[PDB]
Amino acid sequence: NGLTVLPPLLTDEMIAQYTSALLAGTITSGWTFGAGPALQIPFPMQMAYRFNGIGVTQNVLYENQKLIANQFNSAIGKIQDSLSSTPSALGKLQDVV
Amino acid sequence: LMSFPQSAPHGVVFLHVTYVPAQEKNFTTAPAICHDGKAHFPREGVFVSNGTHWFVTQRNFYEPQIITTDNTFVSGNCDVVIGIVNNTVYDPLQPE
Repeated sequence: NGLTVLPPLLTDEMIAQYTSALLAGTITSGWTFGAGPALQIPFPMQMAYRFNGIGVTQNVLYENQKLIANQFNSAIGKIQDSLSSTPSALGKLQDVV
Repeated sequence: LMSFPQSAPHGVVFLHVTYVPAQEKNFTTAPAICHDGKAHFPREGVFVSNGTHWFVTQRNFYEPQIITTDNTFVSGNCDVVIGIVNNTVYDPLQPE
């Protein structure tokens, strides 16, 4: 009846590659990859910069890096479990479709 | 840094002046320095190493300075921070 859906320009693979590039830049350069050249920096130092930015001294991280990494891993696991169990997590995109 | 507005027909043009770093160099970094049995952390900056010596410089510019007591603070011992290195800390009171 004439109703035709057109495919998008950027495929899912290109969006995934863009997301992976953003993630790699964030984990290997902090915030310097967006403002200019990708300056390499260790992640336990990017976290220290973030803590200094939020108003916390870097010795807290340099003393509880193990606990912070464990909490981050547990949070990622809980987020994955919630996305696997709760079907209404992505309700906005499904409602749009 | 700053922006300058410009008038345009049915619009506006901003001249955004931005700070873009360039000419980066690789250096060896350390999270803390252990001189008097206790760890030292920079107040503003980051530890850098040219291969033989250690210095403290800001994050957005390379300005090597001697690791003095005024540029770092003491917090905890050395057997807690992972990756801490051994380097001397200059004290301005001793020579004076």
